[PDB]
Amino acid sequence: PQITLWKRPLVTIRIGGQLKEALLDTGADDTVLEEMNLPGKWKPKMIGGIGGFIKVRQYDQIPIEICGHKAIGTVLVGPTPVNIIGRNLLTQIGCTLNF
Amino acid sequence: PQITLWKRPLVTIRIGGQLKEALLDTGADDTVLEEMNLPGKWKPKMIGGIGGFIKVRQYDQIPIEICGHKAIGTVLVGPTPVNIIGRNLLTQIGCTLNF
Ligand SMILES: CC[C@H](C)CN(C[C@@H](O)[C@H](Cc1ccccc1)NC(=O)O[C@H]1CO[C@H]2OCC[C@H]21)S(=O)(=O)c1ccc2c(c1)OCO2
Repeated sequence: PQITLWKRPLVTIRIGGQLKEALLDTGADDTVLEEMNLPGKWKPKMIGGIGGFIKVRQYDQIPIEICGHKAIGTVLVGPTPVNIIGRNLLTQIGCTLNF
Repeated sequence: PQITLWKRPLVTIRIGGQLKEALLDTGADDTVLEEMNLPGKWKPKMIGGIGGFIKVRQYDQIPIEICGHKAIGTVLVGPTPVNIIGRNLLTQIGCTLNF
């Protein structure tokens, strides 16, 4: 597909067995999802943005489907205001910026 | 160009006659640049990111050339971790996401 940027590039993703709306975010190195009680082992991490840092839980090798395209990789879970699909998964679903 | 996302999508911009490196950030509504001087009136504004809210200076109708493509629009100056080009200017240069 082609997604214009007149509005926030929000798409439907599936992780665990929840459907969520998430931003396709070229400015995000990593994928950061809103607080959810995901099973499995995790490691603590801090990530920084506008305003400062938040504490997140890093889970590895988590399958996520992004608009019907399969991906699997690291997801960070924490008190973000929005679900963010970062470059780690965007490359996996074949996503490019074009102008 | 077509820009893949295995690396951060950093580009050279020209603003106020100066060259800077900035991040094409589809997850950003607004364009936010690190502390710098720009001419003309600005107004105090606050914006929120992943880590909380910051104070910025809002400059309106500012020319910026992004990777050779002209935009003229709102630029926010403040304590962002990195220069970010957001959707207000990405739309002007005809940037879309494609997968
Ligand atoms: C360091 C470069 C960016 C500022 C990083 N941010 C991704 C942004 O796309 C972020 C994504 C975002 C979007 C909404 C809320 C919070 C975060 N947008 C953002 O802060 O935009 C602000 C400017 O425009 C405004 O519109 C949206 C918020 C404002 S981030 O969310 O803090 C972020 C995401 C994944 C990360 C990360 C930081 O560090 C490692 O992995």
